[PDB]
Amino acid sequence: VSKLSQLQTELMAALLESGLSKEALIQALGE
Amino acid sequence: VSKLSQLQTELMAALLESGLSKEALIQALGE
Amino acid sequence: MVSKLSQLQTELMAALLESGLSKEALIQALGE
Amino acid sequence: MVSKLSQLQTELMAALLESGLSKEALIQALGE
Repeated sequence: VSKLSQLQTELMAALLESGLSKEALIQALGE
Repeated sequence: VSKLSQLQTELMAALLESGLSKEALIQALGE
Repeated sequence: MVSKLSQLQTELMAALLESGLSKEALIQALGE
Repeated sequence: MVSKLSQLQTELMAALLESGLSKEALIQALGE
């Protein structure tokens, strides 16, 4: 999880910065 | 956005499959 | 034999390539 | 000059490398 957790976290941050919408997030939460 | 949207979507899907938690998602929603 | 981390790496690279990642970027990465 | 897509590509590659992406994986990607 270290490397995995770090990858997930940095990916999420980049995604948000790229403009990932609240709608995408909400959809993700429903999965 | 095509390529960008497609990248975001596929990245999210992979993230979820890797075990991205509800807690991470919720944190993301608060940003 | 394939961990969650490896699988995520694989999928991420695939998505990167599809998005148009260039050979140059790949070359630079190799130089790291 | 750097689009959101390019920037995301850059950050994703950086994160991939940090996670331990191998040279072999990079070689294979180049062969695509």
